[PDB]
Amino acid sequence: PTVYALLRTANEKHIPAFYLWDEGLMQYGYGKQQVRGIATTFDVDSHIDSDFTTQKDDCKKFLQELGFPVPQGDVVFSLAEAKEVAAEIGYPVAVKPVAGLEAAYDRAVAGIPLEEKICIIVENSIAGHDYRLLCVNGRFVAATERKPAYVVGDGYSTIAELIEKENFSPNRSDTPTSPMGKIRTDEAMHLYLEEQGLDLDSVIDRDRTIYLRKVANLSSGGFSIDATNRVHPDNIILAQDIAQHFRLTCLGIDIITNDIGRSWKETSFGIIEINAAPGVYMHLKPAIGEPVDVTARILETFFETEKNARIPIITFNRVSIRQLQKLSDRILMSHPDWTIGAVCREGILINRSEKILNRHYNTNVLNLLRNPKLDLLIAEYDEDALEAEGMFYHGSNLVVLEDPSEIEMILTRDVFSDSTVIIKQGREITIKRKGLLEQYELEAEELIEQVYLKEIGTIS
Amino acid sequence: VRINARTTDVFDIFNVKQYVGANPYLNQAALVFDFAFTESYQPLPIENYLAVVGDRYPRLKEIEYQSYAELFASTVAEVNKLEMDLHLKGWNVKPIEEINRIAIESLHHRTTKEVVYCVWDWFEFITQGEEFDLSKQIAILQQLFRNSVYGGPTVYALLRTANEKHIPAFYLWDEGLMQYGYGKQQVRGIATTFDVDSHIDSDFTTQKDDCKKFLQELGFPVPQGDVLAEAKEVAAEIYPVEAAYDRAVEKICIIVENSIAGHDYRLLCVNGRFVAATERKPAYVVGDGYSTIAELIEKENFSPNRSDTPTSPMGKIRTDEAMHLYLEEQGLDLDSVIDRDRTIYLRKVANLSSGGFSIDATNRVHPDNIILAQDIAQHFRLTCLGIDIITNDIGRSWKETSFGIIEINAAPGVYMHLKPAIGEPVDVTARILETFFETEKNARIPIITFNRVSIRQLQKLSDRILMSHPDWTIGAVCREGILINRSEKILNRHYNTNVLNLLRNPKLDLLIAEYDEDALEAEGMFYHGSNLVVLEDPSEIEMILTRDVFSDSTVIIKQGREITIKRKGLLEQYELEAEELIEQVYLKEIGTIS
Amino acid sequence: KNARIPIITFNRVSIRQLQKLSDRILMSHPDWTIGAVCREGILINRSEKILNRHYNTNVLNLLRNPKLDLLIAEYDEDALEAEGMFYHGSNLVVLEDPSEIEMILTRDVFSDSTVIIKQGREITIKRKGLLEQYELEAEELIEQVYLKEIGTIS
Repeated sequence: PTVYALLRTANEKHIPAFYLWDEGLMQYGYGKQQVRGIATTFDVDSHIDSDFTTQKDDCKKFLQELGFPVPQGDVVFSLAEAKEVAAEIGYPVAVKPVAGLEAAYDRAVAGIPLEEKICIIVENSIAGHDYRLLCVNGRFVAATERKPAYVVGDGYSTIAELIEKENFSPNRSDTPTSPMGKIRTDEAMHLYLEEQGLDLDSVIDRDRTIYLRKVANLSSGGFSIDATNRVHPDNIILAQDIAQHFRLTCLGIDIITNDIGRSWKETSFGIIEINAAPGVYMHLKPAIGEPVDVTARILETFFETEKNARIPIITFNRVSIRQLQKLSDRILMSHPDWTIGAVCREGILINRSEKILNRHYNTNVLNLLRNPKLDLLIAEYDEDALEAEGMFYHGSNLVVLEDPSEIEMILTRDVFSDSTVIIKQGREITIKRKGLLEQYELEAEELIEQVYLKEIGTIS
Repeated sequence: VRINARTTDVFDIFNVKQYVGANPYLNQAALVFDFAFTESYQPLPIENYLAVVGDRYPRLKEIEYQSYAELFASTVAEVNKLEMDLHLKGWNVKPIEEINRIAIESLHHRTTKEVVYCVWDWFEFITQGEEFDLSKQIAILQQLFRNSVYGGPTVYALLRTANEKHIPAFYLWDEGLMQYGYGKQQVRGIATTFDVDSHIDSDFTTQKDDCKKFLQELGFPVPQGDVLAEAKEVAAEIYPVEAAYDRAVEKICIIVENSIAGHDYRLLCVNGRFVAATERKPAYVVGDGYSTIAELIEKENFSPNRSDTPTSPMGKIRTDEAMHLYLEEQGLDLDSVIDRDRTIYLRKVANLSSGGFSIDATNRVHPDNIILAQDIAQHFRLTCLGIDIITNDIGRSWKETSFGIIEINAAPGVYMHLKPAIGEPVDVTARILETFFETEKNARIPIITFNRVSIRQLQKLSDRILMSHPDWTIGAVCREGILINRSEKILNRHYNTNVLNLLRNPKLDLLIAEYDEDALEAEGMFYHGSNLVVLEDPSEIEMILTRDVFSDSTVIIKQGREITIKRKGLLEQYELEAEELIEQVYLKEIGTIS
Repeated sequence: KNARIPIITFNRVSIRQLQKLSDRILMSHPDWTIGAVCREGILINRSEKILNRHYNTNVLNLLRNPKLDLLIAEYDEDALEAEGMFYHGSNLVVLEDPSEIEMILTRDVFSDSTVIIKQGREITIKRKGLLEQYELEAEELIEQVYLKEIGTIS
């Protein structure tokens, strides 16, 4: 769901993109403008910070030192009492637990301690809602409120029958197009239905509404609503301050508060956790509200225009290694600090050196477009290569043809408005440059090298 | 208490305090105490003390000591190095009233406290009793230091290099990292990992087989195996090298069709360049006395296998013989004897822990292998890369010799290249630090220090500065507020943590701070140096702020109506024309544009 | 970007402030020609011209000039309710105690423009997507805030 949105946005902006097997990554730029990543994690994201995000009870102290509103509780390995803290701190109004009065206190399943030792913290931030904030490149972008399911019916109906009737509603029908989904049940529903309702036997007296699960689950018939335009400036500044401290591209923040329209210094406010690789699908296709294009922001972080994602390319249809060495040496005289890559049917060279040629063609060109230091590509595509699989890149800045056949002429189809084309047939030379055409004849004992050695100056 | 202190002891020490950064007594962080006499008994003359303390270290007799306090301070300073040539050398004594206040430079405070206690106990035994065993305590102290946050070979090497290069560095708790800069020019990391290393490359480097496929598809020499039913050279048969195999039986890497060799080498790459290489050699045992058993080995254990000393060629030789089978393949009893027949090798896998050693091989590698390593390096966004190879001979090209690549590691230990058993040392931390910083100039930001100031003056000054550079970020802190540019933030109860929070900010361009007498006496400071100092009615203490300046600095002092300005050690003095504020003095002296 | 020039938008301003602003701009680009229009008069650089009865034709006359390099315009509530703006988008927006209607002046901006809003003693600034907010000193003027933001148009 998130990969395809990035692919569509890239296609709209004319940015290359291709998949790298044996690594499970996607690449966007060609030679040294490249960016590799998967979903919303990219290669510029740091290791230390991403690791530190997952360590709870240490982000809490870090956010508490520079004064930010966080709950007031502590870790527990006694799994016994230490109920002193429940009081050291105000009272256990509803002090909650989890890992990863003093009676239904941890008697509520005791959190079913699942592995060595961890539980409780305060719950003073028992203000009502759940909000998600997204930051890209340290700037506030989009916000969303999470809301769980509800039912509304009467005596004439039963919980299960009404749930089945609503599950057949056209808006909730299960398709990729529909935002919502099929309503499902689980142990949490039964756990929450002990207060006043009955398991599939209650009789709903009037319009009084039920919420079913407490914590919303977007897969199990929960939904979300857009809230981007109703956020106070103070909360925005707080989010920016939090997000400027990490070396990550996208950051997600979970907030619980009473009213999102008033300052955090006037109401009940609480920061729950921070996430490193957030899912951004809920912001693109909300249940009710307007969509926000976040993938455009993500891509504009790296590439301002299409020219910022390409390198110069030269393509032949028949060439030899000695000519390649001559051309590379001539180019290096004006740009001594570049890195040039050349490939043909006889060998592959990287700046006056010889490498090993792969058995399968069309893979050496892929290896040259993955090198993160390349500045210029020189490639050859004869008729057999074009009939086997086709070209690998798109467009070129210089095309040189020497006695082409019927198929090879297709190499002139994909060019820009500023490229140069050279064709030689017998003793006749045809040149197209900036939309202007020229034609003349060579003398005897002449070579085609002298024609393009002077034209090579334009790629600079 | 001193568990042993009892009955009598001439001397007494009390009131220990810890100072971070510059303090009234010493320039660096220090530990401070107060020394006195009990006066109940008369201590021995200095003649006896000296010679006894003048033995273990001849450097003590170099300088005169005068009173007892200087002798005690010098003794503590010399013992503090723990016989490891640490860069800690600093002490000071000041006589106040009848007492003497002594401060000594420290990096780990607990270690220095223990050193002081031990020296006091040694001193007190020079009369009553007359005996001591310092060697039993020094080992304990060394282990305690090595088990600390600051204790570590790579960590301390980086600390020493930073101190030599004059680069600030301090430890960040909560997170648990180390920082080497101020504001925008900063870098954080632990050991050899840094914050500019990619999250994807590190995870990829641990996949083993996928790295093998990736390296193979670029034309590199790697083993050709594939990763029981059939599956045992069904068609895995090339140069084959079943009951024995099954009883002998890492993740099913079946494998080694192509070649094999003996010698294992490790290459280290920093910032896509080649620096240093090392050969690993296992333990061997020989010499004429007959049944080596644990003998020629615990005689070998005699001249430098001084495992105990943390500075020694190599440790000791221990067994856990699991390679007994190995030797059993060669055929000998654990216990029988031989003479001058070969070398024998206790462990097949060279484990530098139990007896294996390291040999320098930097200046005898073929340039072709250097090119190959550099080409492999420049495909990941890491800063330090380690490559393991198996070669028949490292001195020739890899095309004409058997060669192989087995492992690539992202966080290599660089201790081997610093302290080789045989060969010359090679410095690797200097390259690491030169990767990020070039001089000491580009690791610091402009800092302004005040003596007493309020919020409104700070806002006026920050606005005045912003009129010149509109895009900067400016941080200001005082006794009742903290500001970024023009906005207000929350103030922490512990005063010194606010400066830390401001220095952790990755966008700061300029710092403005104020230190009064109470804060300066409680905890010294957090930063070192200044670019502009302003004093208004300074006290006796609140002038030590002039000791830490650079050659190009500006100092302004206002004493009564008199004003004094010092620029590059040029003094100009004036008197106030009338009742005027000091802000007019420095509002026109903003010359940090450079 | 080859078909546009920089534009600055106010909602209330006088001829005394326009001359100071243009004079400040001319110190770094001595050879430019700048045009400013408001309800009290119309200026080219430092000189005075004739003002038309129909307000929206002055902007057209300025945009037809074959030498202009920068435009400064004011659009209050009555002008917006009469016929609407004449150009599209702006690079810098200044608002001082705006109404309900005038807030729409912040709707059509680019991704690197600057917006300044003043309400009472409160100043709010948005710059390159980053927000900032603070308070004045009960004696300062708005001119001290935007005089240092003119570096972006350059």
